[PDB]
Amino acid sequence: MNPIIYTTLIMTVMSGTMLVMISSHWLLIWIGFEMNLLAMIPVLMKNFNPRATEAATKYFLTQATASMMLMMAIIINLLYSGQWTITKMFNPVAMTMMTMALAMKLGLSPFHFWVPEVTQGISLQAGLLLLTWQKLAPLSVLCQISQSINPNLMLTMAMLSILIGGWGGLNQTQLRKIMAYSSIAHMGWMTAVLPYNTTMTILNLLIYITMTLAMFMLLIHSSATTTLSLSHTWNKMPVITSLMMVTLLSMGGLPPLSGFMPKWMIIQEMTKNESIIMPTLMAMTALLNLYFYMRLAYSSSLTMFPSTNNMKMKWQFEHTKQMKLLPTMIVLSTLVLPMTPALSSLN
Amino acid sequence: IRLQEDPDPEDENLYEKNPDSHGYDKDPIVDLWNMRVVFFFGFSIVLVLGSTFVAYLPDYRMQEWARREAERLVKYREANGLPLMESNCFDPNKIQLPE
Amino acid sequence: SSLLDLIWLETILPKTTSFIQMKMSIMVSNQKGLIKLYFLSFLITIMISMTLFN
Amino acid sequence: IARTFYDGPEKNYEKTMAILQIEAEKAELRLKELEVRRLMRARGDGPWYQYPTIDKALIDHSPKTTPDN
Amino acid sequence: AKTLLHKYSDIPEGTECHRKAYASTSIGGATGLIVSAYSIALKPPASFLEGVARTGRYTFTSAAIGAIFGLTSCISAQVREKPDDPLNYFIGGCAGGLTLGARTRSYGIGAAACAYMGLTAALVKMGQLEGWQVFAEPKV
Amino acid sequence: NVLQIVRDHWVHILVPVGFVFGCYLDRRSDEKLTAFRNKSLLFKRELRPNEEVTWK
Amino acid sequence: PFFDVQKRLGLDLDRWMTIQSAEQPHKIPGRCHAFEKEWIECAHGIGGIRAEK
Amino acid sequence: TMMSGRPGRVPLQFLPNEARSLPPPKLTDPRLVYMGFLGYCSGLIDNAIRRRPVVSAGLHRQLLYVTSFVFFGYYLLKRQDYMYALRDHDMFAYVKSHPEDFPEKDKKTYGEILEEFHPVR
Amino acid sequence: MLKIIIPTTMLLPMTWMSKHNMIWINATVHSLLISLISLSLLNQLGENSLNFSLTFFSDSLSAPLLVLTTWLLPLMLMASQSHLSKETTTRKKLYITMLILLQLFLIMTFTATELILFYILFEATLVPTLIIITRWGNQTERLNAGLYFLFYTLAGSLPLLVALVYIQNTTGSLNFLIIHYWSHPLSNSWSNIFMWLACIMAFMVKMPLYGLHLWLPKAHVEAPIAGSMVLAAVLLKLGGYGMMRITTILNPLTNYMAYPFLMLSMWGMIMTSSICLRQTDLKSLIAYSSVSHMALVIVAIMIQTPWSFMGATALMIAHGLTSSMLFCLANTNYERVHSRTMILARGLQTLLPLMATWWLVASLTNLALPPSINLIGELFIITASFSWSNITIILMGMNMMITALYSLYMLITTQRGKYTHHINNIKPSFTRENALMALHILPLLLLTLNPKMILGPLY
Ligand SMILES: CCCCCCCCCCCCCCCCCC(=O)OC[C@H](COP(=O)(O)OCCN)OC(=O)CCCCCCCCCCCCCCCCC
Repeated sequence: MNPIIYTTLIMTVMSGTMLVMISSHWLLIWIGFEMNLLAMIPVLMKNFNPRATEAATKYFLTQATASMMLMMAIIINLLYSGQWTITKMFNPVAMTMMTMALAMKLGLSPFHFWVPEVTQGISLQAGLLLLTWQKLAPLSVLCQISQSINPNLMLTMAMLSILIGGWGGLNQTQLRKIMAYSSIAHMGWMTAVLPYNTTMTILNLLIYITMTLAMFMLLIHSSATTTLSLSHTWNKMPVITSLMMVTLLSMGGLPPLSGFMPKWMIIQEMTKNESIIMPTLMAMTALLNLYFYMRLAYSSSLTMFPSTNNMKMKWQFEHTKQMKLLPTMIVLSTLVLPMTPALSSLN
Repeated sequence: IRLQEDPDPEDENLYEKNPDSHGYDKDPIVDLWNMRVVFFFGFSIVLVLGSTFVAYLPDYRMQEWARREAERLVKYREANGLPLMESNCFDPNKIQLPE
Repeated sequence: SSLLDLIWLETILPKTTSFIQMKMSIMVSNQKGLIKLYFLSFLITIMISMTLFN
Repeated sequence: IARTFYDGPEKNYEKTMAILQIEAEKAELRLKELEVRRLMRARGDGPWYQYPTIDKALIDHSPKTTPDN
Repeated sequence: AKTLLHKYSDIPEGTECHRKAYASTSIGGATGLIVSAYSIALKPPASFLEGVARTGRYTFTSAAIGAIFGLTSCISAQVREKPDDPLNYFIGGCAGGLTLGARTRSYGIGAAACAYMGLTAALVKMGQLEGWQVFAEPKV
Repeated sequence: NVLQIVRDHWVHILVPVGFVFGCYLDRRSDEKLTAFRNKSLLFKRELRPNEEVTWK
Repeated sequence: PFFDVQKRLGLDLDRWMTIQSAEQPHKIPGRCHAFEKEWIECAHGIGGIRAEK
Repeated sequence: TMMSGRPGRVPLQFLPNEARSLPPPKLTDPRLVYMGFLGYCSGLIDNAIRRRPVVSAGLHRQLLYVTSFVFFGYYLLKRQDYMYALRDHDMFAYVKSHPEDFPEKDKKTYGEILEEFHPVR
Repeated sequence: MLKIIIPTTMLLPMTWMSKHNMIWINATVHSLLISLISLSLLNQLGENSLNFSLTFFSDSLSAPLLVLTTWLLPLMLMASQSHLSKETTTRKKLYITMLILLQLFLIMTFTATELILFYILFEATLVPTLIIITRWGNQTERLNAGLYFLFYTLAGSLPLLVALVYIQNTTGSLNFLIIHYWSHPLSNSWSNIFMWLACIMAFMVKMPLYGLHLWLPKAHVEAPIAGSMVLAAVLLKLGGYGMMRITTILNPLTNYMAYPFLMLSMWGMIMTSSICLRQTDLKSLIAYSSVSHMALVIVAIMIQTPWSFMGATALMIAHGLTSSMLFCLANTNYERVHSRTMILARGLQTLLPLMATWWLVASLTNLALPPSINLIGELFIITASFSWSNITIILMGMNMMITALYSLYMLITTQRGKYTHHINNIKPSFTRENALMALHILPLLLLTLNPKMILGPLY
């Protein structure tokens, strides 16, 4: 792919998301979604191989079905209200269809399989962009339409997402599938807190994006896509393994790291509204995520797996490409707990 | 065999290379000064000075003050024929029972 | 030592929970990645959400 | 030792009084804020929870093709 | 599901044990049908007869669990003359867990199911008594 | 060699200066809680002829 | 979520098409122009909750 | 969403004109010091990742890290203080406007209040 | 409290900027200086605590624990010197950094004035301990030990976080002074029962409680010497401190919910002592003895009488010191013979006289020989339990008999008898090891001389 074409497609994806986030018209929001998907498909199919083609095909099918459902919901809402402005939807059936379409776009359970499938199919940069941006946009739409969301359905989908992410991450071995299930669990947390405080939703989004960027960029730096491939990193650059370990600890919600702040704020907000059982179950279920994070950290940082012989040549040579904002994302993902009251600024 | 692994090394004895070893370091001078600073600081400073400091800490718990106040109250009570210990902690005149 | 500490106290809390989580993880991730299958699951979820949610 | 390393009981006493005042005020403010948030979300007559509505400036009041607009 | 739950809650606790058991059996049958549909969708059966057999097995297991729970809880409450007691729900839940263990032919599964189901049924009864809500409406 | 002594033993002032800074910060925090100074019922007292604050 | 660039910069990207009581070509009125105008003028400036109530 | 939709809110404005009536954060603020500490840590991590002497290489870029973090932290603190002040102002206004919803209660002394005593034995 | 907090955050850069051969010397010297500075916190008042600021305060319960932590750090440094000779400079500095961070988190946890900050720091202590165990442990089971430890603690403590945020929303503040002055009785309902369960179960899993204690042998056996020293002496006391702090708002429901935990704790004392009778591993014996002592502390806290809190505090301090000394002795014996089996090496009194003396003194302090603070705390707890009921005396008596039995059993097995013929690498005891044992044992006798400093705020 030509660099000019690649940057044009990236800017088209970003422009589609910006159009979705700045448009007050349902037709314009749908147009932004269509543009985002259209420009996103080649980014997935950059490195051409049958696995990438299959991942792109599955992603296209899922996103097209979600877009059709979203347009149907828009039309149904227009039928009973005659309004195009994105506000509290005036029809429960249209609201349910919109919620299901946005859940399918985000990856919430039971619409989650395509997330690990595509993430394994595509490369690390494609997975990073996919997760981050393609979860950034529908969450903005949901935050705009929050006041009409059915709490029962939203919380059911959120809890299912958390459980499914935990169990999938427990069983998986591939780094990209682990990241996909982590994304599913964090989206579950965000959508669980969504019907109560969109500010907490945005805070969780920002923290999750920072941690995911840090983890994916560390994986790109180490050029590891499996557990055993990552197990050789300690013999070439042990600093990266330690940074990855602290990032994994933060993603598990362990205090006093940055990952504990979203869970803490969400628990507080949900327990303000006389909801105890849901926060308790959500907090207890994150232990599965922390378990597979710790299992991944054992193989890379806290132990020394056997190495190979060409690693000496690896030592002789030096990394050339420099990651952008990697130290900043590492610091922001582990040491911003004492700056929690900035959520008022985020408000 | 399954790996190109180093054999397990024999444990080194500090007394072999230094019969006067204190067990802190394999360098003789560093070992001697580590022992000296540990002994001096810990034993002398911490033990002796902290022990005498705690022994002569001022009576902020007011044990002696409480004893003197108790003696004064006992003297005043038994001089005037009043009971040594009152029946109630608070004043029933100030306490208003619900009725 | 053996009956209580090494066997039953290990069986109740940590071993049973670990076994349950392992079985659930196998059940969740045992999917074959068939678009027909999980799109049929999507259809079932859509019908359930449309009907049994008021 | 008391003259060199420590201070009188009055300092700690009045610092504790100030701390208690601050903490009691904060607790009262938190309870009041929760009550205000609950009432505002329930009713909608306050500055908070003001969900958007259609602006009236978009309406066109010019005469139309038919008198019965 | 809401209609079935409303019927079950509208039937009085200590009385009408047959109707309570019928409501619980209906709830269990609906749950079993949903589970069977998801299982067939995700793991396809070899043949239509095998799919029908799997659906029947799941539905019968769930309906038996529900019926046993309802009957045991209502009978215990009636004989003890002590309604609004989580112990009746605990007994019903353990009975349902033992029924599941009998259906699966596994003593360990039966014991674990009895314990967990009794605990969660006691929790449900305590929530009914105390006013606990799982999906709380946005309040603050 | 005096520079080498400093270049090797300059880390022995970090803990002492940290202790001094901690004492200074403790005093500065104590100066922010003077709302009830010489105002408690138990220790309310007329100031001495040469005195402005009961405690610092 | 909603960066109101249109309101910030004074643009009209889609607010013309948002409602059917706005400026139409050749002043063609909508089917329910009067009802929509009355509803908008009632619900304007009081918030979503009060508008619905 | 609570604050969004507040009357008089100009979109995409980090600090409105009414925020200038509040005391700006002191340059010796502990939060600003923590932001500078985060910048210094980011510089050290940059040196470690790029395989340079951690505490002695790239002094100019470490200084730039610290300066950028301090700058953004100062503006973030200003916005945070403005938001909290606005929240308190709205709360007090609503409490004033709804006295029947926020009434004063009688203060009974503990001599009048009857409370049950539970012995510990 | 900043005068103690800042010197640790200065220990960090000093450790990372010191020379390769001076790290241990600098760390030990400045840790001793910080301990001397922290000795000033023992000057507590009689009525109210020391309120330094809105964030940190010191009480008669917090001060001895802070002094114990600041005193325990340099001993861990000495043990690390012992077992980390061949490590690289960067890894040694990382180990010292982990120890320093753990000490700082413990200090802030003990001096925190609010329950949520207390929870944050008390959970923050998990990371350094897990890293130390799973990174510098010697055997394969260190990963499993770390997993068990972390997940037991988190499964205990998450409902505590939910309960804490609920309590703040309901009452207004989590400040300890406010929740003590504004305390109101807890009604006997299911919701209050479950809140009580959340808080108490969190601290009991941390304590640990019998039945929730397997993580303790797993982690203590497989941890390095410094990790074992900090796990047994200080990290076990977080649960006791929390229970002594959190029970202010749980009355009178504690009078009704304490029965299962009291029975569990007493029968756990009995069971763990009996387990100690037949242990083939020395570290496991010490770990189970720690479990028994913590169960006794649990009984004291649950009965919750003024004579039981003083005994609880004294027993916590005494057990911390005694367990640290026992672990150090066991580690010396292990480093001599590279095996934890107790019957492998014998005749150690013939081969090493001074270590035999240290073993005798440590085992005498373990079995609560009067007038040691171990016995002071145990006797206060026993008297309070006797006032509570008159069969607790039977249970305490049999527990005490079995405790003496297994203490003297391990002493006789390790030190007395005929030396193993084929073990010919028993070098004379090092001055470092002798000084470590002396620094462990002398403060115990000094606290015996002056016992009012460790009897808590109810003295
Ligand atoms: C804190 C201190 C410690 C406190 C806790 C201590 C531990 C307490 C619990 C101990 C364990 C009790 C039993 C729990 C599991 C029971 C189920 C089980 O073990 O299943 C496995 C096994 C499967 O057997 P299978 O493979 O079919 O064939 C082999 C032989 N037939 O199944 C079998 O073989 C079935 C054998 C059943 C034999 C009878 C069991 C009776 C005891 C269990 C019920 C106790 C009820 C207590 C109620 C108290 C109420 C107040």
